[PDB]
Amino acid sequence: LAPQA
Amino acid sequence: TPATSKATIRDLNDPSQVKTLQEKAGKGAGTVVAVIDAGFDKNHEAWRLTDKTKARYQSKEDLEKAKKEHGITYGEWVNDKVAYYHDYSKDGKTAVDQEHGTHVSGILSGNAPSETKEPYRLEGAMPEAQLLLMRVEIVNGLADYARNYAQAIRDAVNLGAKVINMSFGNAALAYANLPDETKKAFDYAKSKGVSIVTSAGNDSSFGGKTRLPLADHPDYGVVGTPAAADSTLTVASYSPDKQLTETATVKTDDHQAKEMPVLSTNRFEPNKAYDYAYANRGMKEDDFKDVKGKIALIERGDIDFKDKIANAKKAGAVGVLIYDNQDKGFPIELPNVDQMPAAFISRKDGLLLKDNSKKTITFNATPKVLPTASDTKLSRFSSWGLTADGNIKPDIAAPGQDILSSVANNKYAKLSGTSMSAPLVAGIMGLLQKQYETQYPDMTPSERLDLAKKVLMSSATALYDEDEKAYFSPRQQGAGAVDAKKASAATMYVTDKDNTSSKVHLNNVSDKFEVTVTVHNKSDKPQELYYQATVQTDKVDGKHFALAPKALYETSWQKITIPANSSKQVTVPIDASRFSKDLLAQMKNGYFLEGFVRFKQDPKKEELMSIPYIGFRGDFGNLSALEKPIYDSKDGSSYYHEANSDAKDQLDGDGLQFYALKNNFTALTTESNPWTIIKAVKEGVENIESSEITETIFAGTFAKQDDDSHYYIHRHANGKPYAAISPNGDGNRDYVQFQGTFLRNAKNLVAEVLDKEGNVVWTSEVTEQVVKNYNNDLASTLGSTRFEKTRWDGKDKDGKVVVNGTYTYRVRYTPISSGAKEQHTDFDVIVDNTTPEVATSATFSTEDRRLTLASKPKTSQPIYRERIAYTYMDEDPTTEYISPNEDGTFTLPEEAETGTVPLKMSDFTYVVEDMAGNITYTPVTKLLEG
Ligand SMILES: [Ca+2]
Ligand code: NA
Repeated sequence: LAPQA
Repeated sequence: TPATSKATIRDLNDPSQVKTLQEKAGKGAGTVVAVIDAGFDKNHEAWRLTDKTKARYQSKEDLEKAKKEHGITYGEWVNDKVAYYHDYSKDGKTAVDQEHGTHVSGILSGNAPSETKEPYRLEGAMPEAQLLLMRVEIVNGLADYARNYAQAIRDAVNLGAKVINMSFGNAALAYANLPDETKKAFDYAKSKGVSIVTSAGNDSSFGGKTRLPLADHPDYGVVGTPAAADSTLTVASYSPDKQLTETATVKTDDHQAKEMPVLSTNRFEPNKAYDYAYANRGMKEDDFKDVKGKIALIERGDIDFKDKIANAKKAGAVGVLIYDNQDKGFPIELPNVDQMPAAFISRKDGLLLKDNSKKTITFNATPKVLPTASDTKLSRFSSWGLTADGNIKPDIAAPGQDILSSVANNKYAKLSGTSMSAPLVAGIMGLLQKQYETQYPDMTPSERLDLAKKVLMSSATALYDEDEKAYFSPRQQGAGAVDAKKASAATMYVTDKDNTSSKVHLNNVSDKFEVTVTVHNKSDKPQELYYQATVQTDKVDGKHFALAPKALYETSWQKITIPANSSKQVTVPIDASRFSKDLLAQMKNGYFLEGFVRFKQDPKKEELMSIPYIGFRGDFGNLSALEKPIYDSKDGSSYYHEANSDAKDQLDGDGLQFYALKNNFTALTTESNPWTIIKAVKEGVENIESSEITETIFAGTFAKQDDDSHYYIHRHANGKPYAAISPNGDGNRDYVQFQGTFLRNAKNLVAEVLDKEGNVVWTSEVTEQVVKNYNNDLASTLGSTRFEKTRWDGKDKDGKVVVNGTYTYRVRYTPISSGAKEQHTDFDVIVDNTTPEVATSATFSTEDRRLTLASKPKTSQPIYRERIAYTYMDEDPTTEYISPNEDGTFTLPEEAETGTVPLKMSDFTYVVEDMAGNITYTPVTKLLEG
């Protein structure tokens, strides 16, 4: 869900 | 000393002003609310009532009586707070996740006691209501999923729920495709005055959170179902300008103590003075030179967070501070890498720490309310409208960044998402419905619900983008940010001309149009208001929508007096003709003309009401649903596929990839089958022996005779791709199959073949529902879709192979929009089954190892490859190829490096292939002995 980068 | 009484989170941070509404309408005692989600911790300390004697269900016996009344023979009482639990998806093999549903439920109705380990008590919006907890999860398809939560809705209504929160959804799905049972459940809830609140979704726009959609393609909404149902209240996520946050403290050069927000994964030691060191973006080991024993301070960018965190641990860091590379960004929850403490901070705070002298930082144990780096700003992840059918969603916005609530195993955590926004609005809706039972007692429940939704949307505050100097688009924020104080105080609301909703849909517009709204006054005295409309569109950066608003102009303030207990219409003329040239230069297929009609008691006072309007300057229903074929791209690129600039015609196939994240574009697929595998299936080899494999490739692509591991597009003189099949059952270029990158949803996708003489010779089975390719990610959807129903094997209606010639492979599909014309994309496909006529005799020259053929090959389609293979055993079986010399002969070698192994004459095979895949293979021995 959250940005990985 | 009496027992310690802790403050609640809302006592310190209440961005939506829930306390004002609670002062008017209570905290939920005697009321029941329902949460439909994926799983719950039913034993959480947050599930408690202050006075169970006021509850609707005082015991398991009261609940079973209600069940018997409605014929419900499943589900159970749990405790005084959780009056009902049922799992509607028990046939699922996967384990139950309890985090997300517990978190949502805590926002709606958590009621943690002062005995909690937390510094501040979680007290949800309706902390004294009882909960019905309903588990639903996908098990056997999306239709069955909808049938299951339709039953949960109906059970919730019949067990007395006043509001139902659904913090889940599936992106881009159309309302019309829901089962009738599901549509009837929504209507049943509305007929009983039961509110249903849905999350907008966390899918940003078409392309996802790492991309911007293309300015040529304005229908970039990704809101799905259940949110797309008109009767629900769909909630987007934004960040307020302040938030209760954990903090860290640093001594600066000219401000002594300086507190900054941190968002931590795992735990730093509170009140411990850590040292830190700058480590660039954490990409090289040299970055972590002075990091041993300290906190690595790392800038966002280039590599993944988990990579930066692991690299810091490798160099002996005790923790990680990662600061944003965006200005006014949002806190991002960092991944847990082997328990490593890691905190995210803003760019301003990161740059401050970088240039700070005393590089020592201390984490504080008590959270406090600090300004947010983002200021008031809509969440980047929040799903944009419009719905598949083109209706206006979301409806409203609520805080959804880093919300602290209950999770599994009696714990608490912060989470971001529209799933956190929705239960806050659900709680506000429930309390406003309670207020209206006293304020409007002669209405029915359904009339009170309809009023509450209109007041919530009207009284919501249109959020303003300070950087762009315009209001955030209604397709992103709906009717504004919810405000429980304004909503509780409201005696007026505003709707469209037909009194159906607090939003105005204008469908297609020209540059001149009118916005008509009705102002409803429910008070005993006449009221005078000033109104004005904003006129705005999308901001555009180069070829992309910026996902930001562009102000065009605002109308002049006008006046209206609404008599008591009555309503009046007003009409605002809009004329954007002077902008059309510049806007059409940016958005050539049309653009939205949208805004808000804003109402005030006096032009210098604060906004009292606001209603959004949306129109499309163009023909929205007939926007192209399909991205043009990759073959028609000048630079070789597409939305999800970047080309090799030094080779724009290169187009490699699937290869040995496991996932299909590469090559997502519109094209035709086929298969390449080497001659060795064709032979092994003629002879009957069980499990294949050879070094070559069958590969899925794109039609119209061909390797070079001097193999280099790449395929390339070939085209006719006119420019179309050279697509050709040889339907002879050998698996080499036998078929074509449609692969599509859909920019919009579509229905009734079907492939047909035309003989270019005026007849349809074949028609595929129909694919009824097509969903837009709104991302290119395994966690959501891939950037293109392969449609197996469109596979054409070269046969006709009756089942006979069609004759040699060129045909039209036609793919038809229709957009979801009402009255949309059918669209289609055509491919020229050659059929040719003519076997190559190769030479049957050959003489060999022992002097120079040159093999002379008796005749040159004869093929119907142009020659693809003339080669001589040789298979040798290398460390147990490789196969390489030889190209013909310029005089026609082939030079055969005597060995082959691996070591070095000799080559017998029995190892060579003459292989001839045409551009349709027709192939002949003959051992060179049979050529010599003949
Ligand atoms: Ca074939
Ligand atoms: Na509003």
